[PDB]
Amino acid sequence: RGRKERENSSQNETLKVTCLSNKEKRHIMHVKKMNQKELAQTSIDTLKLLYDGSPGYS
Amino acid sequence: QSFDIWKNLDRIRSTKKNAGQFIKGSLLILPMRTEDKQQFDECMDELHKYISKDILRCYPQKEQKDEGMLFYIVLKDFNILDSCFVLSVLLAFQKRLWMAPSEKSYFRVPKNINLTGSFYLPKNIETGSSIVEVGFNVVPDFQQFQVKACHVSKFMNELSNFFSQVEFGKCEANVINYFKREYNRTYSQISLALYELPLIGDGLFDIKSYISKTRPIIETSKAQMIKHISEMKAYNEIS
Amino acid sequence: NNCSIFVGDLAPNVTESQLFELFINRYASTSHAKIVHDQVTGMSKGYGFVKFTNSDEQQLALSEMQGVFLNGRAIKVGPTSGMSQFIYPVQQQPSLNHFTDPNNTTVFIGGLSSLVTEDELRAYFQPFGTIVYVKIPVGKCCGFVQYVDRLSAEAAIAGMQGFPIANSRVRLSWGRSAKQTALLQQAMLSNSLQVQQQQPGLQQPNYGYIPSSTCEANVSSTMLPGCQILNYSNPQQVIMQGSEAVVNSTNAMLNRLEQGSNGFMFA
Amino acid sequence: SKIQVAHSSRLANLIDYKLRVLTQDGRVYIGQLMAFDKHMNLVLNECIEERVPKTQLDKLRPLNIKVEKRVLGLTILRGEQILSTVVEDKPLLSKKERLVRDKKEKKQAQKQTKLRKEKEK
RNA sequence: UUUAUCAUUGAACUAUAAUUGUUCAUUGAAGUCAUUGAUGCAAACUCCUUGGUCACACACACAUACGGCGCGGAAGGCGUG
Repeated sequence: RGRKERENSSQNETLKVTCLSNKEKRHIMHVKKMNQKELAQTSIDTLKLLYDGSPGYS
Repeated sequence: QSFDIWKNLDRIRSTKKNAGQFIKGSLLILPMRTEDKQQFDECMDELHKYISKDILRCYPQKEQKDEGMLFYIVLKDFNILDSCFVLSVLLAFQKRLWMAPSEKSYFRVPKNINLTGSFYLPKNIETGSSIVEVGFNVVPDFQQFQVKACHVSKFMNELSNFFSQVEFGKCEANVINYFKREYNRTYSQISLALYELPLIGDGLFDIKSYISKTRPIIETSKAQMIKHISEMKAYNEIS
Repeated sequence: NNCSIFVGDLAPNVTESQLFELFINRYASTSHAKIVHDQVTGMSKGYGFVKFTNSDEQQLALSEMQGVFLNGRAIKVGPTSGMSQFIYPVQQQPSLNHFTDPNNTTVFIGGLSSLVTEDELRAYFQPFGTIVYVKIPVGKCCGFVQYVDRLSAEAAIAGMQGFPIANSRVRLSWGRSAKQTALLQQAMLSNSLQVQQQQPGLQQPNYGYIPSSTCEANVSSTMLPGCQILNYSNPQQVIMQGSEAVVNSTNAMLNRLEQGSNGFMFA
Repeated sequence: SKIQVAHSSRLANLIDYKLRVLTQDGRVYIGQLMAFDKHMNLVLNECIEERVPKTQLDKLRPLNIKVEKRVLGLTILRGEQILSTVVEDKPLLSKKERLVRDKKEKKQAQKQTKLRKEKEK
């Protein structure tokens, strides 16, 4: 990398890294996987139950 | 400025910055109605002596009502000046029959009259005030445009400012007959709806089954209303 | 709380009375019990719901009935209700004042000059909807306008706000009735509870009535939906809406103009 | 296109190459082959079919040519209405990486046969 | 720049056609959507996948035209066991 980029980037600030333990990241990724699969399987079904008494429902 | 059409035509020819070029693929349809035909014919003959046959065309009705005629005025491939001239003449003439029956001049507009009208344009427009658009138009294909309560010079300036911003293009060939059939279909539907107005009671609603279908229901609703009045009287009572 | 328990795999000779006897009156109090039968055959499918008021008694009943002899088989009385992102929204209540009641249709009017009458104040609020009483307190420069509809109260507040009656600007808000105001004054003099009561409903659905509709006046009614069927009378009873209503209203307003041009009424 | 296609390779060696196969019409299909047969029926992954219009053909007759490209994805093309096939673009992973991948597939297949022999006992 | 259905008849009609052409309509069979459509032309902006984003130095070489005399990787040719 360039010199002036190094004098600009190493003087602005130093950010904080967050990190979690093994069981915490395992439980969070398992909840995210079940949320992704329940969003991939779901669909909006409001028009079927909202026009239920319509004369052309059958 | 003045109350003359030709002076405002000279003014709108002067300071509209080379407005002699017409619009490629341009179309306008003005459906109007007259009580009588003989007074309309002299003004239309003067208009055809002033405006050419290729630019403006006229379409009569089929004489179904026999009292109120319906005439289409189709301006095709028109310039911005001839449009203002034709709309000024027609908007003066279709209101002079009610306001000034004794003035007797088909090209001199008085001061007591305000120009207020409605004209159709095709859907393919691009605008990128007195003339406004409409919401909930009745025609499937065309857009209705409204002008209201203007003098002659304001009408000229507003029509020129409207046609200087809008961009037409690529109109369908026999769209005039399509608009004729759709207009006749829509107003025949509302004429049939007015024909359905005496046929409400006992005519075509199957009243013999509709009484028996709602005979216990209105009675139970009336009992609920009586219970509501009694419960309201018990609620407002101090005792 | 209304805790629900789902009994399953029941026998065929077990009606709702036997399930209610086995659920209620055994160290608990079951509020409701219903066995889900067939839609057209009438026979029970072997499942039933039991909803109790307390959750602890329902939990004790589910713990005691887990494996009990129910008509020759097991009871299976485990609970039905009680990590997804989608949950139904839950809310608290505004403790039922006279502002947050959707059935509250009476408008408190104030800022009067102690000069308007009751018939004139009826004439201010007459075309907004049907009305029941226009009585006002004396010496308090205020009043009460109770309608039947809530949309009529919305139209009355949206129109009549900022309208000066007798060179005096009006103040429109909500309020209770006279008996509820007397109860609030009796409970506020000792300051024990000061609790209010909700205004009763209309026992909906109501097909015949059309809201924001007034009628002052044999009847052969076709009961068609485009017209009006029933209406509340103007004091009060329930009237069938006839066809000669706009004619009677026109005769009434012409009589009102004739009697108001002379001074027989001020309203 | 400086690809330097192999000088002594055949269809068993040209597998997983981004082919540019020509047909009798000239409807050129671009995509990776993954299988063939005796009749040269070619499956094509991420395939695109490109043509030239009739108006562009006058400009093509003796510059820029606007070809019409449609996207077919994974298709399976027959060997009757095709004319010639060439190699247009090299694949992503190299020959040594495909060799290591094939050794891993052979070891996984031998492990699967040992698992079938263990489940059979 | 270019197209957006034919036929019988009625009131006139150019007319070798299954009245083709002009204005209006009744009727008859299918009746791509698309006209902000289709073709050609041309510029600018933005975003995606790929790499050795490598080791030394910011340097005066060449008519036999260029010291291909670094560690590798990708594709290929030729030769040997």
